[PDB]
Amino acid sequence: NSKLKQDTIDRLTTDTYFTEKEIRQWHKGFLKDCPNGLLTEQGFIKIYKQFFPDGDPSKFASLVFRVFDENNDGAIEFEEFIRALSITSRGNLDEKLHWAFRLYDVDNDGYITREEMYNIVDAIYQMVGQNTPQKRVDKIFDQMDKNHDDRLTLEEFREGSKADPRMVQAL
Amino acid sequence: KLKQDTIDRLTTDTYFTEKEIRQWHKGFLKDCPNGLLTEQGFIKIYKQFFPDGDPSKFASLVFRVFDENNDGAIEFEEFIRALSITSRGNLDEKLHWAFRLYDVDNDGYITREEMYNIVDAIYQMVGTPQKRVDKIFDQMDKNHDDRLTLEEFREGSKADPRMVQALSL
Ligand SMILES: [Ca+2]
Ligand SMILES: [Ca+2]
Ligand SMILES: [Ca+2]
Ligand SMILES: [Ca+2]
Ligand SMILES: [Ca+2]
Ligand SMILES: [Ca+2]
Repeated sequence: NSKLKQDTIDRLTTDTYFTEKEIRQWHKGFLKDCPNGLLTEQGFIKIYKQFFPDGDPSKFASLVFRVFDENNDGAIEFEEFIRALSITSRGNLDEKLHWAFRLYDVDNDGYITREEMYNIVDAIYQMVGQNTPQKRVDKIFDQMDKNHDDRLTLEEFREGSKADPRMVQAL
Repeated sequence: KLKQDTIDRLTTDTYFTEKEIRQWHKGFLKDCPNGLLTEQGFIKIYKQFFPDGDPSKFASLVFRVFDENNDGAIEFEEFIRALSITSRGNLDEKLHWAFRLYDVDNDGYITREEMYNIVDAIYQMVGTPQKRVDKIFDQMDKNHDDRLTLEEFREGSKADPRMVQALSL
């Protein structure tokens, strides 16, 4: 059933930054675009092509699709689409870096490895054209990997990702 | 002067860690022996970020929102609470802070002159100008009374990010 149910709205308004009025209007758009209520991977990548016309965004969009597809059934339902957008577009910085941690930790083992990291950084370079991804990976691990075990925990990744505020740096 | 008393209120109310708070305190004291950051000291900070311009006007407006107690100085606790919001807050929290920045007389409404003043201050730091503002202002201005409530400013900003972003600096 493709109808937005009230029980979906109640969990969404409880967990997300959106109001019911926003959810119901977003839902009419989502339905227009996705008549059976399911956003597919091809459809998702197509959105990334719109945002990034002059690279190949497909690798990165596939990685993001999998994080949006929380129940791993190969589709993004509406509730999934909204939960993800709430965090990324209205979340505080910790909520966003936690979502981003899930993006990198592709096997969900609780760590970002050097390989998982190279893979994201390579996907982003493919999405926008212009020294190597390998050098960026070494640099991130140099600052962020405090116990030198070639992996990043959520705390290391989140705290490393969090810059000192510009004003603090200035002092 | 780091009352552990203070660190607790700070970790409880901000997105900062004890570690972070204790470290940055050291930087604060080095800069302001007093424990008190003055307005012209604050301006110097922005001048590091924006060397081409004159940042005095923007920094002054910002300075007043940091200085929650209206006593003319930014104490460490004021400094970290303002920073927690602008550097780590959610969209609503940032939007509320931007509203205090735009609302220069703190009357709970933003006027069109108030918006001109902040945009002009940005142009001075960073660099027709009214009309642009006049149009955004006019879109946000839902019941058309020529003043923006917070609600009007928030929702207006979920469509018109440019005013808040500008605050970003
Ligand atoms: Ca799914
Ligand atoms: Ca992993
Ligand atoms: Ca590690
Ligand atoms: Ca004060
Ligand atoms: Ca006002
Ligand atoms: Ca109005």
